[PDB]
Amino acid sequence: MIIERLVGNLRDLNPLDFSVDYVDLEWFETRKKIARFKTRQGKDIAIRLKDAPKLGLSQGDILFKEEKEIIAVNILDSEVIHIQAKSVAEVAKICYEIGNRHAALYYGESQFEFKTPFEKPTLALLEKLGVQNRVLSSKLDSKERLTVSMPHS
Amino acid sequence: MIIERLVGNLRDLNPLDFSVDYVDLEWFETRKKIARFKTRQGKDIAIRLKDAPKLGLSQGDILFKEEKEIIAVNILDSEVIHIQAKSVAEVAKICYEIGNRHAALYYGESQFEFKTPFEKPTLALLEKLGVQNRVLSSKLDSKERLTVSMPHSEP
Ligand SMILES: [Zn+2]
Repeated sequence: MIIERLVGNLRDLNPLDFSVDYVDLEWFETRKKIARFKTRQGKDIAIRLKDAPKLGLSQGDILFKEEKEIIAVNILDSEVIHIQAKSVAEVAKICYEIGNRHAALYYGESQFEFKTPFEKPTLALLEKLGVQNRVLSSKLDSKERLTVSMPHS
Repeated sequence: MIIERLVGNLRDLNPLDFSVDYVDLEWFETRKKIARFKTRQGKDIAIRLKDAPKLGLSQGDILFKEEKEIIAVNILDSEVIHIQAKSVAEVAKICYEIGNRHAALYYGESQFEFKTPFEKPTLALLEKLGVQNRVLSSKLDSKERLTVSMPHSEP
């Protein structure tokens, strides 16, 4: 197929009025800029993305749309620690710490909330900081990722 | 003289009523638990702290007090980038970025101000992120530090 740019995103429309086939990406695969995918319905579709979003493909991103037929990115659920801060200071401590670990971090709905992939040591760290948290199955959406602009590799 | 635990801190009494002699430390020396120092007046003072404060020694921490004589810690000024965030989201962004560089990071007076030692790569990153900052000669006091915990593996 060879898609070089997105068509838009399912958020723009009422999805039920369309028939939608998915490419299932794992949260860690969304920065893929050139790759072959077979869809959920078995269609082979190529990606040579000229200007990919810096952060990755997000839930809903439409790779192909013809008439009522859509092919959209879907992001698979993964085990996640949801973090709930109670102060600006604790927001800073968490983000600094998780930063020092090079672990992925995602904005939640509240600027005191975050999500990060479940790892026993991130869990242990949070417990040591006495930060309210819980483990659950959830979606890490590329548009909510915190950036790393000058990482030491 | 070998010091095993802090007596209090100068904030709790009136230093103007005492002879205070200081041990001068740079911000990056404040986490020593076992160390040898010379005070400003030339006195030798060794520390072996059974139970060091987790954040490091802070401005005014008292090593020794007897009669009207005190030996206290002084943290020297150093060149600091003061950062001024605009929102909690931006505080998260800054701390995570600085975290990934392993730069030291400290709270400022306001809950949206942070301080980080001056380093040119750190300055470039803040300019890249469009963050407000300026470079001042200023104190990084241990009790305001943000720290890094147990063991962290860096593939
Ligand atoms: Zn590192």
